[PDB]
Amino acid sequence: MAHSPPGHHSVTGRPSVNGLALAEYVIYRGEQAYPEYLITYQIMRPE
Amino acid sequence: GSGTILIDLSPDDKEFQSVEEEMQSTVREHRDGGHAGGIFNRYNILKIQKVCNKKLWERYTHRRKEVSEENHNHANERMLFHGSPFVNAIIHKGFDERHAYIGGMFGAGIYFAENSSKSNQYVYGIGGGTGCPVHKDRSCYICHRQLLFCRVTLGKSFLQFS
Ligand SMILES: CC(C)(C)c1ccc(-c2nc3c(NC(=O)[C@H](O)CO)cccc3c(=O)[nH]2)cc1
Ligand SMILES: [Zn+2]
Repeated sequence: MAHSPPGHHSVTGRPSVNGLALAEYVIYRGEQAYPEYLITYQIMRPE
Repeated sequence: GSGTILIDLSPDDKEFQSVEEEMQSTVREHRDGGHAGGIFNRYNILKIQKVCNKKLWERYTHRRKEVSEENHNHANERMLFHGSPFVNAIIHKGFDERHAYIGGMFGAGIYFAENSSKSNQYVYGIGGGTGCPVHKDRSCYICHRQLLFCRVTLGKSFLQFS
């Protein structure tokens, strides 16, 4: 486990090139997330 | 006996429906053409369960208050997706450093996505691993998959352009 950047609690990875992409995030303490919903699914073949 | 119970939600539940909506509406195409996580535009949602665990919840809210008070009373709390082969450990034991990616872009931490289809790429491991256990198919349309939709405290987030 690394440490957050000093004086920070996480890192936002901003989408830079991909126009349609949304952000990705990183935390360095597992206590900063709680798993609220467990989702069971299938990907669907396009028609 | 981990303390964790899973409450099954009904498809009629307002709470099932808004979670499903967030799952479906944040699907996107990926620059690998579907290589890690498969080729799809939408999901078949089969089940949504609430994860209830009093210890892990108190562990989360205790850290939230720490972060909040270090950031003008602003936890910066989001709902984000997490896909991992360890989802079953995570829901029973909670998140810790075994769920961090030591080799990640932004360091050895735990990664979450706003795009459900992005988390979908790590359901079977780094890069989609070898795909589903049964068919070894990263684009399996048969085998059931699981994602977590999680409550995340970001606090003061370091902005990284990329
Ligand atoms: C190493 C083990 C424990 C197998 C692992 C690795 C990655 C993920 C995982 N990674 C994500 C991610 N990761 C990256 O963008 C790059 O891997 C960083 O270099 C971005 C967005 C979302 C996720 C996400 O939901 N899960 C889960 C587990
Ligand atoms: Zn399969």
